[PDB]
Amino acid sequence: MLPISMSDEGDSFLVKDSLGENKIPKNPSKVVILDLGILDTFDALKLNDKVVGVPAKNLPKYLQQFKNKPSVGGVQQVDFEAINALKPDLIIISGRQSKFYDKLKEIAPTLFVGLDNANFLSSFENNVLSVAKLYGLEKEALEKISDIKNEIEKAKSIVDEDKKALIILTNSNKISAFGPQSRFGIIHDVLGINAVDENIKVGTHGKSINSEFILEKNPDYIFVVDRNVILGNKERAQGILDNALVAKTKAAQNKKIIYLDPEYWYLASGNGLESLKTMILEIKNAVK
Ligand SMILES: O=C(NCCCC[C@H](NC(=O)c1cccc(O)c1O)C(=O)O)c1cccc(O)c1O
Ligand SMILES: [Fe+3]
Repeated sequence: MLPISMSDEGDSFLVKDSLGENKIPKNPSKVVILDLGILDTFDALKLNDKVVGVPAKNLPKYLQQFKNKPSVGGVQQVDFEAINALKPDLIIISGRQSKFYDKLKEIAPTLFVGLDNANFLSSFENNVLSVAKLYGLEKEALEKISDIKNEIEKAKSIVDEDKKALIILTNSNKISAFGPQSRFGIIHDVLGINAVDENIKVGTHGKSINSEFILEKNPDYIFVVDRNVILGNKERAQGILDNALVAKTKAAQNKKIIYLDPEYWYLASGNGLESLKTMILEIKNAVK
């Protein structure tokens, strides 16, 4: 994935990313943000007053300080009319809104801050730094990035080299599996937790598996992202995994089936200076 590149043009930057090119003014004061992790970053960089629109339909519990910003809909149900009515000077999007890119760029310059699943930390840093550059806050952003590296090192320090993990997403009653370099890859790729299968095929919403597969892998840890919650259905991962196949795995026997908070993992707030920290601690605390 091409990183964000930025050239200083006096009162604006000429900015290039994976989706195209924009002239972005310095210090934009009317920013519509559709990536929840970058919204968390605005908070951490003390830029809350710059924000004028947020996806209130998908606003997590840890981002309720933005509850009174004007809504621009949800991460998937982008309210174009609301965005146009706000007359923003910058729109910030990630992978869920690439399909809306031309429509959004005609309203205002549109910055892409997608996380590269093959290069998580590199893309995270480039996203946070590129926002911080717009406001002259590179120093503060560097010191926060450095804190996150220290959390990563504390986390990696307690990881048991000989235990193995399987990441699953549950949707309806269906299970799908994710591996290294996936949208949840940071468990394997950044935090160094080994995988039951390093060779799982990457593909947005996953690799279809069943409880037999889980038992055959016999993971020490099962990390579960229950997409039922973000979609709103009845069926819990805890119910689907209450079977005697899964019951025999080392993870079930050691109570190391971990239900990760989907508002972080699924909504993918890994761009957040505080929300990424939270995610690292959540893994550390489950495996220490
Ligand atoms: O382009 C994406 N999805 C388009 C198809 C989704 C259609 C539809 N999705 C949702 O209802 C949905 C709602 C909120 C957040 C989501 O990630 C959703 O997939 C479904 O239920 O299958 C996408 C991109 C990056 C990451 C994702 O999770 C995506 O869903
Ligand atoms: Fe999705």
